[PDB]
Amino acid sequence: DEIDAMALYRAWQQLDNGSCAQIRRVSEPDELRDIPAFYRLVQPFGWENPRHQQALLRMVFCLSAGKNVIRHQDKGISLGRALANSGRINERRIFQLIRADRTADMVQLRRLLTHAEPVLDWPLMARMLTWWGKRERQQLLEDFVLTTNKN
Amino acid sequence: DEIDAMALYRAWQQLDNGSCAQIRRVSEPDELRDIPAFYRLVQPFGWENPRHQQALLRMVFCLSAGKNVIRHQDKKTGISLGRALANSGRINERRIFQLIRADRTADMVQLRRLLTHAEPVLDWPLMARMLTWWGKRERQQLLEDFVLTT
Amino acid sequence: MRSYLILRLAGPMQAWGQPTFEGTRPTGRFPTRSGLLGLLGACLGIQRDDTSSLQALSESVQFAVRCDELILDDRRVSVTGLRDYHTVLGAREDYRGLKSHETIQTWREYLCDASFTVALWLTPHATMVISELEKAVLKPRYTPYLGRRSCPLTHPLFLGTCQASDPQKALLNYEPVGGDIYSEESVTGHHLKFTARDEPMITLPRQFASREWYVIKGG
Amino acid sequence: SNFINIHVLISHSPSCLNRDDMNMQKDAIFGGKRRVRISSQSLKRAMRKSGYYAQNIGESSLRTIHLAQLRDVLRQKLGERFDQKIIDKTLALLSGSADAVTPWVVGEIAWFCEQVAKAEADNLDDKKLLKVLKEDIAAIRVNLQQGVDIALSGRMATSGMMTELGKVDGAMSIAHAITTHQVDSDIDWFTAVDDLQEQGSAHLGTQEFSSGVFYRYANINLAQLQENLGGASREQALEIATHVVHMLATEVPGAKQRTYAAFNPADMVMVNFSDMPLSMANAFEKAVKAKDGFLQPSIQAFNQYWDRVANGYGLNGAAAQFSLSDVDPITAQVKQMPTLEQLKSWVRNNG
Amino acid sequence: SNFINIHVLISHSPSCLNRDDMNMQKDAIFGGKRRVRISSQSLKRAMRKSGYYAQNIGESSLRTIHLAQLRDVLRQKLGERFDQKIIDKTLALLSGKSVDEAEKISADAVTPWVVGEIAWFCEQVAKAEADNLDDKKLLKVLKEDIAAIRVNLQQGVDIALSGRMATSGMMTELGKVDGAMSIAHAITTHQVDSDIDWFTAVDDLQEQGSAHLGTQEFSSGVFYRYANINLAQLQENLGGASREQALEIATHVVHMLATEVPGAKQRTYAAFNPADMVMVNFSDMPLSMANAFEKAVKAKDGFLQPSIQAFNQYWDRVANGYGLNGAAAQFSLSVKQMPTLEQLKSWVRNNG
DNA sequence: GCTCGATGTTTTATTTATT
DNA sequence: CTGTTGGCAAGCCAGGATCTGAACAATACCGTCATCGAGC
Repeated sequence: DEIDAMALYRAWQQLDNGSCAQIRRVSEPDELRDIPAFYRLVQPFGWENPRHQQALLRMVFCLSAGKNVIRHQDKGISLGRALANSGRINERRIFQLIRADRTADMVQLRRLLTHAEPVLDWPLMARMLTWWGKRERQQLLEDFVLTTNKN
Repeated sequence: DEIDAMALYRAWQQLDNGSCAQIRRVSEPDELRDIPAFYRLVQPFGWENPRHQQALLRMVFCLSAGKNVIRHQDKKTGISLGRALANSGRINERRIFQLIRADRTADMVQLRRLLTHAEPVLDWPLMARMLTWWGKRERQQLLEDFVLTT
Repeated sequence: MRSYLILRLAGPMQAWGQPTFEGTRPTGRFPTRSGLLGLLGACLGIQRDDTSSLQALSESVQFAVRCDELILDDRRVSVTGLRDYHTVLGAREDYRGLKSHETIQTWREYLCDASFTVALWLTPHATMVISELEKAVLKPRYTPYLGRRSCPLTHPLFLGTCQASDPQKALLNYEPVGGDIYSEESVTGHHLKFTARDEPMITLPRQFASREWYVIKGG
Repeated sequence: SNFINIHVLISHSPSCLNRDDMNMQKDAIFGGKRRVRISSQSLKRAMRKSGYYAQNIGESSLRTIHLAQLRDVLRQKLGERFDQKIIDKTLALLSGSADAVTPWVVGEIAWFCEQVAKAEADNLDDKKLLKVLKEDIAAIRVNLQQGVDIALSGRMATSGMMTELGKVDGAMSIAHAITTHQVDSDIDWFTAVDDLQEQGSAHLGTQEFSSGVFYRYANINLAQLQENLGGASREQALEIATHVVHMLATEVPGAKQRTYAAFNPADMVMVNFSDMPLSMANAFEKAVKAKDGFLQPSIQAFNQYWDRVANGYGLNGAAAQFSLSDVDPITAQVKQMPTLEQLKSWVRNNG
Repeated sequence: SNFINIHVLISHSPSCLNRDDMNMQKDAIFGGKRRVRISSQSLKRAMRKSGYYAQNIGESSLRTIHLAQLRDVLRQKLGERFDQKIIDKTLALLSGKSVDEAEKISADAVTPWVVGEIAWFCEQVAKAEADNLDDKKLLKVLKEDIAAIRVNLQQGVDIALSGRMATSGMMTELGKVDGAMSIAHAITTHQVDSDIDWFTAVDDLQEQGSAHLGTQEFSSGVFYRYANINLAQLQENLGGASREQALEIATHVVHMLATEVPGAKQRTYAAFNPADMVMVNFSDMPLSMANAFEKAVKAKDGFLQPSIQAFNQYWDRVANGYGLNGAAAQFSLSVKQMPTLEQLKSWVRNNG
C-alpha cells in the first residue's frame, strides 16, 4: 500500500503544459483540492484513500515548485544532502522549515526547492513527505548539517 | 574502527561556549539528534556509521554532564568508573544499585546525575569502552568495582 | 569396496550412557555402541526378550560415529552439557508388590546442540542386509529416539547410502566434514583408541563388556 | 503411516512451571542460546494425572482386560513352554475367543506359571501359595483393569510387573518443552510480613519466573498402541490419539500455578502422519526474535520451516493445522482447521 | 462448572503500587516487552487486610513466626475459655516447638494461624489428656477426621483460598491446605517505560538549597488481573461447605479483585482507580486471557479501549476455537453486559 | 505388617578483578 | 486550441553562578541412607 513515486514523477514531467501551469499557481497545498487538473493527475495513484491523499497533497505541492526544479537522480541522495549540496541554503532556513507549523512548512519547503533546485533521489523524499513528522525533520537536519560540515 | 575517545574528550574540551551550552541542556541522549553542534562534534569520530552512533550518543551524553565533571587521568588498567564513583565518596551504594538495575535511556540519565554528583577522576577511554558495550556484564562490573573499592 | 548405510542423529537433546548403578544417569560425548544397537533394534521390531535377533543384530552390524559441530549463521556452536533434576513420585520401593516411596531423586545428563552422522556396514558373517536396515530406518516399528524417549529427532534418521573403502571416506561423502570419527574398524594413518564399556552383554540382560573405538581425528 | 506427530505452540504468562533442586527455572541451551524448559516428565505427568485423561483414557472401554477371553491364545503362546494344566490353573487362580494378546500380559502370566509350576514341583499349594503371591496377584489384577493407561502412558512407577516383557514403554513419546526464543528470566523479590513484628518483615526471598512461547512435541506409535491394546483397531488408536492431541493442547503443569496462574491454551496445534517421527524444533534453532510479541514470529517461523524442509524430510502425508492466529499459513499441503474439534475429527477419520 | 474465572482490566493513574529490593517498580517481560507488575502476594494481602473483607468474609488469619508473642496473644484471647497450660501445650503440639516462658521462641517459618482453629485444637488436647490419651494416639485420632479442622478454617477463609504449609509440628499432618482460588500477577497490557520523579526535601533551617535530593520510579498503567477460584476445593477447605457459600465468597473475591488496590505510595500518588472492566466466566478447567496482551497493546485514544477490545477479540477467538460455552457474564462500563457490578455479582451468586 | 528408636560413619579447601 | 523567461538568497557577537543527594528491620522449614528386633 505505497504510492508509486517514480510513476508520479513521470506523470508530472509528461503532463501537458497547461495543467501543470494550473497546478503551480496554487499558493498552499489545501488549495490544490480546488483544482481539477490536480485530481486528473493524482487519480491513478489512489487519491480515494485518505492517508494517500494527504501524502499526495504534499508530494504534488513539492512537485509544483517548478517542473525542472527537482532533478530526480538515482543511486540515494536525501533532501538534506541535496539542499546542502546546493550551497545556497543557510542552516537557519532549514531550521525555519523544521520548526514551521502546519501548511507553512510546505510553503517554506517549496521556496527552499525553488531556491536550491536540488539534485536528489525523489522516491526517498516522497517517503519523507509521507511520514512528515519529527523523525524526518530530524534526519533532514542531520543530513544537512553533516553534508555542510564536510565541505 | 574504534572511536578515538581521547580525541573526542579534547574535542569536547576545547569546544566553544555556545555549542557546548547547546549540547549541555539536553535532557536525554536521543535529544542530541536535534542539536547540529552534536553532529559537528561527532562527525569526525564515525557518526555516519550506526554502531558508532549509539556508542557516541552515550559518550557525548556523559560528557554533556559538563566540561569539568569527568577528569581524565592517565594509567599508571586505569581507574574504572565504578572505582571513580566510589573514590569520590559522595555516592550512596543504593544509587549505584538503582543505576545498574535501570533500563534504556533512564540508565543514562541516572548515570549523568551520578557523574554530576561525584565529579569522578577516571581513565576516560576505559569508560568509553564500557559505554560502547554497556551490556549486563558491564553494569554488574560497575556495581562490583564500586563495592570492592569501599 | 563395501556398502555403507549413513545415518543422522540430530535433536535438541541427546543421552549416550556411561557405566552407572545410581540415580545419576551420565552421558558421553558421542553415541554408544549399545545405544546405536538399541536405536537400530527399535527401528526393527525387536522386543527386549528376543535375545536371538538381538544377538543377530549385534553380530551383523558395526558402526562409525562422526561428531558434527553445529554452525549457525557462520558462527560455530559448541556442544554443551545439561543436568536434569528428575524426581519420581510413588516410585517402586521393591521389585515386587505395590509399596512405594513418596519421592525419589535422579540426576540425568544430556547433550545440547549435538548432532552426529553414523556410518554403518556389515560384518563378514552378518545375517541381515543393509537393504532391510535401510527399510527399517525409513519405516521404524518402535519409536526411535536419541538415547532417551524424551529426545526426538529433528532430522530423518536416513541420510544416505554409498560404497567405499573405509568408513572415513564414506563419511567424507556427507557434510559437515571435519568431525572426529570414532570407528569399530581401524584406518591406516590413525592409531588412537578410545576405551569404553558399552558392548552390551546380552546373554546377561542389561550388562556391559569392554571394547574400544578407533580414534581418527578430523582436519 | 504408523506415527502421529503432534506439534504445539503455546504461550505462557509470567510463571514458573518447572524448577530444579535450587528452585530455579529449568532451562536448556538450544542454538547456543538459553531457552526456558518444561521437562518431559512434568508435561507427561500433567497429562496422565489430569481429569480429562482419567475420564477419557482411565475410564475407557478397552480399559478392562478379561483373562477369560484370553484363554486360547495364552494356551498356545505359553503352551510351548508350559502345559495346559499349569496354564489353566494359573489363569483360574488369577481370575478367581480373543485373536491376539498384549505382550506384557503374556509375560507376567508366564512368570506366574513359572511360580505355580515350581509350586507343584516342591509339593505345595493352598493359602501358602496364595500368601506368597498375594501382593503380586493384587498388582497384576489392578494392572489388568488399566489396559489403556498402560498402553498409552506405559506401566506406572510402582506397577508390580515382573518380566522383561513387563517393561511397558508408553505408546506416546513426549519431548521436553523449550521456548522458541532466548530467555533471561525475571526475579521476584518478595517479603513475608509478620503480624507480630513491628519493624520489617519476617522473611525475605527471591523467585525466578518468566514468560515464554513454548514448543511442545509428542508422537504416537499407532502399531504399538494397537498391539498393547490386545490387537485393537487403527480407529480406536486414532481415538486415543485424538485425546492425546487435546491434552497436549490444553494441559499445563500445576507447579507454582496457585500464585502465578499461567492457565493458557495453545495458540496453534498441528498434526501430521509419517513413517518417521520428527520434531520441528529446528524451526527455532536460530532463536526467534520478537516482532510484536514472540507468538506470531514463532508460528511464522514454524510455517516457514515446514515449507522449507517438509518435502525433503519425507514428511509428505496427511497434515492438518488448527490455529487461533491469522499469520500467513503453511503450504497448501496442510489442511487448515478453524476449531480444535474439527482437527480431532480429522484425526479420527485417519486424516 | 467447577471453576470460577475472574478477569479484570483496571487502569491506574500515575503511581507505584509494587516495588522491589531497590524501591523500583516491579516488572515482568511479556511478549518481549517490559510490563509493570503487581505481585500476586501484594494483591492477596491487600484484599485480606481490606475493610470489605473484614465486613463481608471475616477475620484474616494471623501470620507469624514469633511463637512467644503468639503464646501471649492466645493467652490473652483464649484465657477465659482454657487454662494457660493447655494453651501452651497446644501451641507446642501444633508448632513442634517447646513453649515455655522464653523472651524469644521462633517457629520453623512464617505460618498462618487461626485463633478459632487453635481453640478447637486445645479443646481436643484437654479432652485428650483428661482421657489419659497421649500425644501420638491423639495425632492418629485427629488424623482420622480433617473436615472439622477445616470448618475451623471457615474461621480463617484466606487460608482456605490461598493455602498453608508447615514443616514442623502436628500442622505438618493436619494443617496442609491447598489453596482454593488461584491468582496471577497483575501485568500491564502494554509496554511501559517507567518515569522517574526527581524530588527534593527542603530544610527549614537551611537557606541554601535543599536537604535531600532523590529519585523515585513511578508509572501509569492498564493492568490485567486474573484469578480463578477453585470451588470444590473451597468447599473441602471449609469443612464441607455448600456451593452457595463458596459462590458468595467467590462473589466477594470478584468485588475485591475489581476494587482493591495495594496502598503502596498511595498517600503520595493516590491511584485510587476502580476497574473499568470486569468479566466473570464459569468453566470446566481454568482459562487465562493474558495472551490477549502477548502482543503489547499499542495506544489508540488511550491504552484502555484497545486493551478491552483486544481482550474481547482474543476471548472470541478462544471461545470459537476451543468451543467453550460455559456461562459467562461480562460487566462492562467502557456474555454479558452488566450495567452495574452488582448485577454481575448477583449473577455469580446464582451459579450463573 | 508395621512403626519405634538407637545406630554403622565422619568436612576442609578463601579472602580484591576488569570481557 | 493555446500557460514564459533571467537574476538574486547577508554579516557581527553573546550561553552563568550558589548548594544540597537519608535512615531502619527482616532472607525459613521438610524429605528423597541403612540395620535389627522389639512392641503393637
